[PDB]
Amino acid sequence: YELSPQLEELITKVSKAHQETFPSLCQLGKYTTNSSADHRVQLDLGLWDKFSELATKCIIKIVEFAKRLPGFTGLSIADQITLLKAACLDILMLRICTRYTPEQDTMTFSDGLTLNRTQMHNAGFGPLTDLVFAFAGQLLPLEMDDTETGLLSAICLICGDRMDLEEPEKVDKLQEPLLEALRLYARRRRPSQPYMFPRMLMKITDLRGISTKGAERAITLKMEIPGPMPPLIREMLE
Ligand SMILES: O=C(O)c1ccc2cc(-c3ccc(O)c([C@]45C[C@H]6C[C@H](C[C@H](C6)C4)C5)c3)ccc2c1
Repeated sequence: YELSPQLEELITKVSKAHQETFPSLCQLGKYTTNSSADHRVQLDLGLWDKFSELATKCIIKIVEFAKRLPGFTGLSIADQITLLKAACLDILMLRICTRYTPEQDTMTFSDGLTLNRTQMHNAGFGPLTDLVFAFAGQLLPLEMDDTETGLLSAICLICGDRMDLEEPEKVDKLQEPLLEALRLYARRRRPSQPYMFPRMLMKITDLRGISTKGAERAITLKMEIPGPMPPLIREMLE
């Protein structure tokens, strides 16, 4: 016993918020491009234009997802912004990792655009490509479903340990039921895999590491593009 209708409602609210701001790989009509498909180059300007537009669109969806999380809009507008700026890269990574097709070694974006590893390199990832693909491959054995990805994204976002929070205690209190919800959900879905909940939480460390490497890549990439990065990407990286 000790089940809670409030905790069940939180699981569904978070899963739906994620699913409604992020299509599943199976619901997308994949399409390709022949742009710099067979050889790595410093930067393909055509691919960067399409990729950075897809990144802007996903940052907007991440903000929509956040505003749907119970209690998020109850935090001060400064803390809402602080939390989004701090976790957006972590969430973009979790999201693109669910869009990895190992057989074809491709990533699929929300309009269905499917890029191979060389194309992901040429679109802007550059020296970060292989690490991102390695991260996606190591997330695959966890076999997380949409609810679990949604809950883990909400846990990364609602984090009281981010710098410059006005009400970190309030953020910590809001994160507590998200952790309870993920543990309850994960254990009930796969009771024969009790290590799944701590494996998901331990992934946050490598997710932060790959986000730090993302920020490092934005520095060098800036020197390669002809103009400034899209404004919402700049909001994320400041
Ligand atoms: O359509 C989608 O469903 C979708 C999902 C996940 C995404 C994830 C990224 C995404 C994920 C991790 C990243 O490190 C980045 C970058 C960080 C900085 C340095 C590079 C150029 C840009 C600045 C973007 C790489 C973008 C980009 C676009 C994405 C689009």
